[PDB]
Amino acid sequence: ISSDIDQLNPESADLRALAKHLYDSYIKSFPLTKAKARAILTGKTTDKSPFVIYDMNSLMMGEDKIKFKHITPLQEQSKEVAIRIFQGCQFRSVEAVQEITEYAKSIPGFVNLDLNDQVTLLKYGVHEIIYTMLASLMNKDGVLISEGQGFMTREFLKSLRKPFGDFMEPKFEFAVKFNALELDDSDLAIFIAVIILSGDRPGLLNVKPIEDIQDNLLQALELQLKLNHPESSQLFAKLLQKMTDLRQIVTEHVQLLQVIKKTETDMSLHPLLQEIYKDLY
Amino acid sequence: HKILHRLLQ
Ligand SMILES: */C(=C(/C#N)C(=O)N[C@@H]1CCC[C@@H]1OCc1cccc(CNC(=O)c2ccc(CN3CCN(C)CC3)cc2)c1)C(C)(C)C
Repeated sequence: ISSDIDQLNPESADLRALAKHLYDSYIKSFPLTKAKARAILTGKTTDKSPFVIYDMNSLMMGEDKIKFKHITPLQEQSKEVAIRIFQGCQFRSVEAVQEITEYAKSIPGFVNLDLNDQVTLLKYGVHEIIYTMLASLMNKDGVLISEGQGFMTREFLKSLRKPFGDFMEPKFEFAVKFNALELDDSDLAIFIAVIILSGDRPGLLNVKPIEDIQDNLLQALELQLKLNHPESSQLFAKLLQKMTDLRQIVTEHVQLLQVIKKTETDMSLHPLLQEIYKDLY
Repeated sequence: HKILHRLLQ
């Protein structure tokens, strides 16, 4: 019963190790850190400034004259302005999944779960995680693109044709509120992990082992936020509510991809994105 | 769900 009455939470030292372990994976796993993205956006960098796309002239100069590491699919370059821009986004999404999946392996005891459970977790998780990481690349003016090489204005994106004009505003709406929390990469590392390990995911065979890890990570994250953001109390709470907004972005995202599947034969969804969106909400 | 469980290997 003295053993039974060890209902207490694990020691901070073990949690900090978990925090650090997760962080390293995160740094290794991903190309762009917030710390990095911020350097570019605030201009505190000797790194080449990024090319601002605010209209068609800018866009065309970018496509024509500026060197980009991330490009619109070569086949798709023939297309209407609104298609190309978005096709290029779609391509960078494909990579993000690979990166994200790699990161999840790093989570202590992710692979020790059932693969029917463990694959489901990613199916629902990835876009929530992508939108979370995208916000590091955004401000009210627009979004960083192609590993910081370009910057594309929010208002330009709203000047695109329907339904693409309204496509990105809900992410911008979210990114300005999320970025107001003033999180950093070490906080984000754990928070991403928390997103993946959810017992609410549909079609999960073994919720109990998952709920136990998430609890582990929520404990880890809560302490990390306590240590890292003393000024903001209930950041843990405020941050956990953003998971709601992430969901809502992702559901609306899919519902707009229905329009795209019905509206254009020439917008072709990648086999992987198609797999993930298949039988999703 | 074939591409995903490939990447989980
Ligand atoms: C990008 C969005 C659109 N439409 C967008 O974000 N779409 C998706 C929403 C959910 C997944 C997709 O985002 C994936 C993603 C992951 C990480 C980083 C990014 C940032 N975007 C880019 O880096 C990027 C890369 C290439 C291009 C194509 N352009 C290259 C420059 N010149 C030649 C013009 C074409 C765009 C963006 C995305 C936009 C709002 C930017 C359209």
